[PDB]
Amino acid sequence: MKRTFQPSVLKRNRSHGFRARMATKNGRQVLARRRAKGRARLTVSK
Amino acid sequence: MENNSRTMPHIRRTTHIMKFAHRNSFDFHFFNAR
Amino acid sequence: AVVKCKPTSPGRRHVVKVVNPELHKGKPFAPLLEKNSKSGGRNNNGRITTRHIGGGHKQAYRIVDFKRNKDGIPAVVERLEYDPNRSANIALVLYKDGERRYILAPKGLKAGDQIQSGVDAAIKPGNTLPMRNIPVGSTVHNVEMKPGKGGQLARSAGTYVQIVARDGAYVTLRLRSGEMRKVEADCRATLGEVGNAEHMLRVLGKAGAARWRGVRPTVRGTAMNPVDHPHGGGEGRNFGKHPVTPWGVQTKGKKTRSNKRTDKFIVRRRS
RNA sequence: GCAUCCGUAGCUCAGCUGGAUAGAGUACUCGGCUCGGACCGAGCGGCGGAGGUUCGAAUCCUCCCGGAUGCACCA
RNA sequence: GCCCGUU
RNA sequence: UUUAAUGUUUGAUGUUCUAACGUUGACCCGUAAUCCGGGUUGCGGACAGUGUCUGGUGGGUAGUUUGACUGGGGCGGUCUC
RNA sequence: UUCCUUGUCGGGUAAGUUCCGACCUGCACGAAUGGCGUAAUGAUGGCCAGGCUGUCUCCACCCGAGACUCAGUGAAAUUG
RNA sequence: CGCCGGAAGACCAAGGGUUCCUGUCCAACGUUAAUCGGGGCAGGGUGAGUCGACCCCUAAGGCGAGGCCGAAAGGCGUAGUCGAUGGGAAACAGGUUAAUAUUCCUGUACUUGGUGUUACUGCGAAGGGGGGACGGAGAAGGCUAUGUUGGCCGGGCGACGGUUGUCCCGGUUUAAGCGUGUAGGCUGGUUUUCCAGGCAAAUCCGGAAAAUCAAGGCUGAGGCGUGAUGACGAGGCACUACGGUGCUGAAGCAACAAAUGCCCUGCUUCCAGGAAAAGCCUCUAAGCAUCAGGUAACAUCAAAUCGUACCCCAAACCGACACAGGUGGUCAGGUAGAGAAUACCAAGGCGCUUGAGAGAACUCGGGUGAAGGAACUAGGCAAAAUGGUGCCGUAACUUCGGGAGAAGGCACGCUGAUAUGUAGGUGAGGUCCCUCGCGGAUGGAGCUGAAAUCAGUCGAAGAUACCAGCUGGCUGCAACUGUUUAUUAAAAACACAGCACUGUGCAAACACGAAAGUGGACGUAUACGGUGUGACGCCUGCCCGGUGCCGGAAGGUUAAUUG
RNA sequence: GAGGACCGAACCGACUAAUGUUGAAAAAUUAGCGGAUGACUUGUGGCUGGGGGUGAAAGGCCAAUCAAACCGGGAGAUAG
Ligand SMILES: NCCC[C@H](N)C(=O)O
Ligand SMILES: [K+]
Ligand SMILES: [K+]
Ligand SMILES: [K+]
Ligand SMILES: [K+]
Ligand SMILES: [K+]
Ligand SMILES: [K+]
Ligand SMILES: [K+]
Ligand SMILES: [K+]
Ligand SMILES: [K+]
Ligand SMILES: [K+]
Ligand SMILES: [K+]
Ligand SMILES: [K+]
Ligand SMILES: [K+]
Ligand SMILES: [K+]
Ligand SMILES: [K+]
Ligand SMILES: [K+]
Ligand SMILES: [K+]
Ligand SMILES: [K+]
Ligand SMILES: [K+]
Ligand SMILES: [K+]
Ligand SMILES: [K+]
Ligand SMILES: [K+]
Ligand SMILES: [K+]
Ligand SMILES: [K+]
Ligand SMILES: [K+]
Ligand SMILES: [K+]
Ligand SMILES: [K+]
Ligand SMILES: [K+]
Ligand SMILES: [K+]
Ligand SMILES: [K+]
Ligand SMILES: [K+]
Ligand SMILES: [K+]
Ligand SMILES: [Mg+2]
Ligand SMILES: [Mg+2]
Ligand SMILES: [Mg+2]
Ligand SMILES: [Mg+2]
Ligand SMILES: [Mg+2]
Ligand SMILES: [Mg+2]
Ligand SMILES: [Mg+2]
Ligand SMILES: [Mg+2]
Ligand SMILES: [Mg+2]
Ligand SMILES: [Mg+2]
Ligand SMILES: [Mg+2]
Ligand SMILES: [Mg+2]
Ligand SMILES: [Mg+2]
Ligand SMILES: [Mg+2]
Ligand SMILES: [Mg+2]
Ligand SMILES: [Mg+2]
Ligand SMILES: [Mg+2]
Ligand SMILES: [Mg+2]
Ligand SMILES: [Mg+2]
Ligand SMILES: [Mg+2]
Ligand SMILES: [Mg+2]
Ligand SMILES: [Mg+2]
Ligand SMILES: [Mg+2]
Ligand SMILES: [Mg+2]
Ligand SMILES: [Mg+2]
Ligand SMILES: [Mg+2]
Ligand SMILES: [Mg+2]
Ligand SMILES: [Mg+2]
Ligand SMILES: [Mg+2]
Ligand SMILES: [Mg+2]
Ligand SMILES: [Mg+2]
Ligand SMILES: [Mg+2]
Ligand SMILES: [Mg+2]
Ligand SMILES: [Mg+2]
Ligand SMILES: [Mg+2]
Ligand SMILES: [Mg+2]
Ligand SMILES: [Mg+2]
Ligand SMILES: [Mg+2]
Ligand SMILES: [Mg+2]
Ligand SMILES: [Mg+2]
Ligand SMILES: [Mg+2]
Ligand SMILES: [Mg+2]
Ligand SMILES: [Mg+2]
Ligand SMILES: [Mg+2]
Ligand SMILES: [Mg+2]
Ligand SMILES: [Mg+2]
Ligand SMILES: [Mg+2]
Ligand SMILES: [Mg+2]
Ligand SMILES: [Mg+2]
Ligand SMILES: [Mg+2]
Ligand SMILES: [Mg+2]
Ligand SMILES: [Mg+2]
Ligand SMILES: [Mg+2]
Ligand SMILES: [Mg+2]
Ligand SMILES: [Mg+2]
Ligand SMILES: [Mg+2]
Ligand SMILES: [Mg+2]
Ligand SMILES: [Mg+2]
Ligand SMILES: [Mg+2]
Ligand SMILES: [Mg+2]
Ligand SMILES: [Mg+2]
Ligand SMILES: [Mg+2]
Ligand SMILES: [Mg+2]
Ligand SMILES: [Mg+2]
Ligand SMILES: [Mg+2]
Ligand SMILES: [Mg+2]
Ligand SMILES: [Mg+2]
Ligand SMILES: [Mg+2]
Ligand SMILES: [Mg+2]
Ligand SMILES: [Mg+2]
Ligand SMILES: [Mg+2]
Ligand SMILES: [Mg+2]
Ligand SMILES: [Mg+2]
Ligand SMILES: [Mg+2]
Ligand SMILES: [Mg+2]
Ligand SMILES: [Mg+2]
Ligand SMILES: [Mg+2]
Ligand SMILES: [Mg+2]
Ligand SMILES: [Mg+2]
Ligand SMILES: [Mg+2]
Ligand SMILES: [Mg+2]
Ligand SMILES: [Mg+2]
Ligand SMILES: [Mg+2]
Ligand SMILES: [Mg+2]
Ligand SMILES: [Mg+2]
Ligand SMILES: [Mg+2]
Ligand SMILES: [Mg+2]
Repeated sequence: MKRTFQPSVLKRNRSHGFRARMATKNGRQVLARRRAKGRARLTVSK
Repeated sequence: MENNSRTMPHIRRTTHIMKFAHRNSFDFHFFNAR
Repeated sequence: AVVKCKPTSPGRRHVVKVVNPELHKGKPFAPLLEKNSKSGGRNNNGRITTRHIGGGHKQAYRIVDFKRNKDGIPAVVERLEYDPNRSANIALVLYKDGERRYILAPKGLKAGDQIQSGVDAAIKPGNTLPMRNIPVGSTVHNVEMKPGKGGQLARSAGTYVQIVARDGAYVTLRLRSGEMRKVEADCRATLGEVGNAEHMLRVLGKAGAARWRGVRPTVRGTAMNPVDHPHGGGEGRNFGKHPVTPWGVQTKGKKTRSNKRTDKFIVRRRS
C-alpha cells in the first residue's frame, strides 16, 4: 500500500533546501549547528 | 522509538512482534481473568 | 413563480424552486466583472475563523453601483440579470451618454423603464434622492448611513425601510428588524422595495443543494467529547448544562451588543 | 443481607411544651330546619408490642413485630 | 349570591 | 429647637459650543498605489477609546487536593479520654 | 425501556425462553436531550415460508498444491 | 507445447541515475547450478532555430523598499517582485547505429528577430478599447482514424479421400507544407452627422439620429489537387564471418461499415450562473517632425544555453529484499458480444532463478455423489440454487413517483422458402437544369442488411461454454443518497433537507491575533453566527418554586478614592 | 431528456467467509459485496503547527508514534 515517503525534488528543495534555511533566523541556526558539528552535507540539496 | 539499533536498523517500532497484546492475532478473549 | 418538483427520486420530492423567466439567459456584461476567489472561512493567519464555509460553485463578482451619484442623466433599463453574490436580482441600465451600470433591481421594474438619480428627480420606484426630499411615510431601500458612502441598509431580496419621521437634520427610519434608527437627512435612498420577494419561498430539498452554496455540515456540540465542546460527553444522550457557544459564552438569550458610540442613533431596539 | 425514617380516635394527620396536661379535619350520636341531602346547634369516641432508667414516659433507652425508602459494587 | 333529589 | 437675608463657595443634573481626540465619509497631492502620510471639508465630540488603580463575574484556562484502620477493596462503622 | 418473568391469553410448530396480535399490574414510556404513525430506501436487528443443497444423518471416491524420499542451499522462537 | 493480449504489449511524466550497448571474469551478490545477469572490471554510447526546459504572462500562495504595529526576536502589508498544475512563434515523411534520433543523412517545409537597399507613409505609452476568455448535462448531423469484403498484382496445385476453382497464401502504403473553400456555426451591411461616457485625449469603443443597399463579412472539419517521373513495397537474384550485406522490384484501386477522435471554445437546455495577465489588434497623449518611426518587397545574418542513454504498473520508483502491495497520462487490431465485460486469438511479450521421484495420514484449493433435505448450527455460516432477450401477465399498500425485473409463464439451434437477400441504410452510371461547380432534380447498378411467418430437421438438453437477479410473508430502528473508529466496531452512531429559539443595525455579533490587521463579506435582518431537534403526516399538554437568562429601580449592604 | 434516478466495467470503497499469522505482505490474497454524473473521484502546487491544527464527531487523524507528535536541552527529574 501507499507509504509515507513520496519523493518530489521541488517539494524537497522548497521545504528543506539551502534558501529555505537561509530565509529565517531559526533556519540559519540549523546551519550554524551543522557547520559546528562538521557535517559533510549542510542541507538537503542537489 | 528505537533509533540506533545495530541488529535491525530498518525498524524502530518492534513491539508488534513479541508483545502478545500488540500482535495482529491477539483476541481479547485471552484476557478473561476479569 | 414557485414550482413544486415531482417526486421522481427521493432527492427531488421536497424541492421548491423559484423560476423567473424574465431574467437574461446569457453571459453577463463583461466590463463590470471581477475575480472573486473563495476563502474557506480562513483569515491571513490561515486559521478557520468562521465555521461551515467551503466549496460551492465558482462565482464572478459583479460591480454593483450602491452610490447612485450620476445625477441628472436619465437611464433606461436594458435587462434583469442573475447575480450569484446576493439574494436579489440586478439590473443593467444604460445612461444617455453611453455608460452602463449595474443597480439592484427593485420590485415591479421591467426592461424599458426609466430611472433617474439626483436631487430633482421624481418620486417613482427606482429613483435615488436624498432623504430630505423624500416624503415622510415612503418605502425606500438601499439606504445610506453616511452621505456619499454608499447604500448599506435594506439590500436583500424583498426588504425595505419605512421613513417614519423627519425632525431637524435627521430622519428616523423603521428598519426591517423592527429597530428605530436616526440617520441624517442628507443620506440617499432609492424609492420602492427590493425585488425577488419570493426568494424565501424556496426549499433546497436535499443535502447536496446546501453544498452547492458553500455551506459545510454543522456538528452538534452535544455529539462531541468534552475536550471538543462544552456540551460534549455523556453515556448515552446527556445534556445537563446551560446552552453555550463553543467558547463557553451563554447562547439562547444573552445580549452581545457593546457599542457605546452608536447608541445615540438608536431610538428603539427591536423586540 | 445492610442503612435510614415511620406505627397516636372508625379514617387521614398534629403534637418531642427537649419528661411532668393529647388535638384537628372527616366519620358517628342527639336536637332542629323540610321527606332525604346540604345547612344550624350540642356531644361522643385513644400514643404498635415487651422490658429498662426515672419521684414520674406518647416522648428517653434495649429488644421484638409490622410498614416504607435507599443500597447490595469490581470480578 | 347560592338553594339538589323524590322507586 | 427653627428658619430666611446678604457675601462667598463646590457637587449634581441639564443645555449648547469647539479647539484636544475619533472617523473602516468625500475630495486633492506625494503617486504609475482600495497601504500609509499630509492637506481641505463634512459628521461625531470632551463622549468614545486607551493606561494605572479598583469591586463583580469567570472550569474559558492553569496548578493541585480529595485520610487511615479493615479476615481483599468499596459501602457501613470506628479514630481522643 | 418490564426486575418479578419463559406474566396471561390468542396465532404459528408434533413440540416455540425467540417472533407476530392483544391485555395493562408502565419495578423504572411520554411529547422538538420530541410523542405516535408512515410509502420508498438499508452489505441494518429479529422471525417464518417456498426453492436449493455434503450444513447434517454419514461420509465415500476422484483431480491438483504441500506433507514423505533423493540432490543443492539453508533459518527461527527457546535453552541453569 | 503452454500463458497474457483494455496487458503480463507499446510510449511517457514523476522518481531513480549509467541500471543502456560491446568485450571479459564467476570469489562475493542471485534463496540451487551457472558458461548467464540489473554482479565485478575495462571500453563505448545521449548530436535540435521548430520537442522540453530556460524565456514572456499571470492563479492559489510566498517574499516584500517605504509604511503600520510589536519588550527584543518579530507580525501584517502598499508599490513591486516571484510563483504552473494554466495562456504565449515555428517540421514532416523516409533511411541509418551494437547502443541516439521529429536532434544525424536524403527529400520537401515553416517561424521570429537584427541589419541593409528600394518604394510609400503620422509615428509614438507605464494610458483607452477590443480580443485572448473559459460551467454542467443532453441531442443530432457531417467526417476521419480504423476495419471488412471485392477488384488488381505476385506466388501456390498440397505428406491422407478431394482440391484449375464460387479454390489457398501474401501485398495493395504514402506526411507536413502549399493551393482550393465544402458540410456546419455566428452575424444585417455601408455612408454621413452629433454627444453629460471610457481619470486627459482619441479617427478606436459606447450612445443618438439620418440616408441607402439585399446583401456582405467572420469562422470551419473533411474531400480534391500538388508535394510524389519520388519514397516505400510482396518477393526474386548475388555474396556471407551464415550474424547479416548488396542489387532489382509488380500491383498500389473501389464499395460498405465506423468511433469515446475531429467540425464542436459549436448547437439546445438547466441553475448551482461557470480564472487572471501577457502575446495579438486598434486608438491617441506628452513628444518628434525632410529626423526618428511605420508598411511592403528583396538581400543577408542570427536563433544561444541546459535536458535527450536506459527503466517507468516495475527485479531500476515508494515498500529493509530481484518483496503476490502501491503508483498519474497517452495508444486501443480480429471473431462472438450492448460493451474498454467475458472467451479464444494478432502485433508484441512471456513460462514467474531450486529441481527430480513417490502417489500414506492430515491440511489447503477444487470436481461428483445413492436415499433423505436445515434433522446442522448461536444463526442456512459456507456451499448449492436463480441468472439473457422479446412477448404475455402482475397483489396489498402508497407521499400517486412507486411497489415492479413483483410473483408467474411461453418462445429461442440449424436448413429451405416467402425474398436466387425482404423491410431499411448507402448510392455509381445515364439523363435533365442552372449557379458551370466540392451544385440541384431524376434515376437506380453495385454494396450492406435486421426482424417475422411457414415448412423441414438433429440432440437427453439450442439464453448449450465463459458471462449472467434467489423469491415471498411479518416486524424493530433510522426518512432517503451520503459519512465514520488507516490496523478487531459501518451501525440504530454522525451528517442531512425541514423546524424552532436566540444573538447581531454594520467599524455587526463572533472568531484568529499582546497589536496592526484579517476572516464574517466586497455580504446588510428574505443577511450572518450560535444552540437544540431532524423528510413528511397528525400533533407538541401542565409547572417560573430551584439554577440560568432578560427587564426594573425604590430601599438595604457595598471597592478604590477622600481624611 | 430531468435525476445526491436504475443495471453494470474502469475508478473509488471495504459488508461476509476461508487462507495466511517466525506471512508473499508491520493489515494482504482468493471468492462473493457497496457506490459508480456526484455531498463523486484523481494529478500537480499551495495554506493551517502541538494545549495547537484539522475533524458529516470515532479521542479520529497530524510521516508504521497521539486523552496532547517528533528532535534537542533543564537531566544523572524524582522513585518510602
Ligand atoms: N517515517 C518512516 C520511517 C520508517 C522507519 N524505517 C521506521 O521503521 O519507522
Ligand atoms: K447537526
Ligand atoms: K455517546
Ligand atoms: K475632521
Ligand atoms: K471612556
Ligand atoms: K483482620
Ligand atoms: K479472608
Ligand atoms: K422502563
Ligand atoms: K397448538
Ligand atoms: K402455542
Ligand atoms: K446498512
Ligand atoms: K427490515
Ligand atoms: K560460481
Ligand atoms: K531471494
Ligand atoms: K506548465
Ligand atoms: K479587456
Ligand atoms: K461609433
Ligand atoms: K495598446
Ligand atoms: K534521445
Ligand atoms: K511418498
Ligand atoms: K441480472
Ligand atoms: K419518526
Ligand atoms: K455500511
Ligand atoms: K459516527
Ligand atoms: K437565525
Ligand atoms: K470581502
Ligand atoms: K421553575
Ligand atoms: K425562574
Ligand atoms: K419567577
Ligand atoms: K437520461
Ligand atoms: K483538483
Ligand atoms: K503537545
Ligand atoms: K516522523
Ligand atoms: Mg531502511
Ligand atoms: Mg454555521
Ligand atoms: Mg442545521
Ligand atoms: Mg462520541
Ligand atoms: Mg470542558
Ligand atoms: Mg441515559
Ligand atoms: Mg413499655
Ligand atoms: Mg341520585
Ligand atoms: Mg315520581
Ligand atoms: Mg460636543
Ligand atoms: Mg482542572
Ligand atoms: Mg508540581
Ligand atoms: Mg486503606
Ligand atoms: Mg471489607
Ligand atoms: Mg404464547
Ligand atoms: Mg408484542
Ligand atoms: Mg425517553
Ligand atoms: Mg425522560
Ligand atoms: Mg424536552
Ligand atoms: Mg413507534
Ligand atoms: Mg520430506
Ligand atoms: Mg534435503
Ligand atoms: Mg490464451
Ligand atoms: Mg554500475
Ligand atoms: Mg544489459
Ligand atoms: Mg550461487
Ligand atoms: Mg540483461
Ligand atoms: Mg553489469
Ligand atoms: Mg561493475
Ligand atoms: Mg519555452
Ligand atoms: Mg509581507
Ligand atoms: Mg532583548
Ligand atoms: Mg513574473
Ligand atoms: Mg533505444
Ligand atoms: Mg488591454
Ligand atoms: Mg484523416
Ligand atoms: Mg510474373
Ligand atoms: Mg496464379
Ligand atoms: Mg492426396
Ligand atoms: Mg499585470
Ligand atoms: Mg525502488
Ligand atoms: Mg521495492
Ligand atoms: Mg525505509
Ligand atoms: Mg524472483
Ligand atoms: Mg513487485
Ligand atoms: Mg491506478
Ligand atoms: Mg478482459
Ligand atoms: Mg505474437
Ligand atoms: Mg493427493
Ligand atoms: Mg446426495
Ligand atoms: Mg450419475
Ligand atoms: Mg438424488
Ligand atoms: Mg434446528
Ligand atoms: Mg441440534
Ligand atoms: Mg451465504
Ligand atoms: Mg400477496
Ligand atoms: Mg409503476
Ligand atoms: Mg401503479
Ligand atoms: Mg420477472
Ligand atoms: Mg426446430
Ligand atoms: Mg421487538
Ligand atoms: Mg440511514
Ligand atoms: Mg448508504
Ligand atoms: Mg480500531
Ligand atoms: Mg477498524
Ligand atoms: Mg485502529
Ligand atoms: Mg471485523
Ligand atoms: Mg470493518
Ligand atoms: Mg446559526
Ligand atoms: Mg437526534
Ligand atoms: Mg413541551
Ligand atoms: Mg439583573
Ligand atoms: Mg445513482
Ligand atoms: Mg474509509
Ligand atoms: Mg474485504
Ligand atoms: Mg475483492
Ligand atoms: Mg461495483
Ligand atoms: Mg445491490
Ligand atoms: Mg451500479
Ligand atoms: Mg459535486
Ligand atoms: Mg498535492
Ligand atoms: Mg468514547
Ligand atoms: Mg517515525
Ligand atoms: Mg499514524
Ligand atoms: Mg500533558
Ligand atoms: Mg535540575
Ligand atoms: Mg534517572
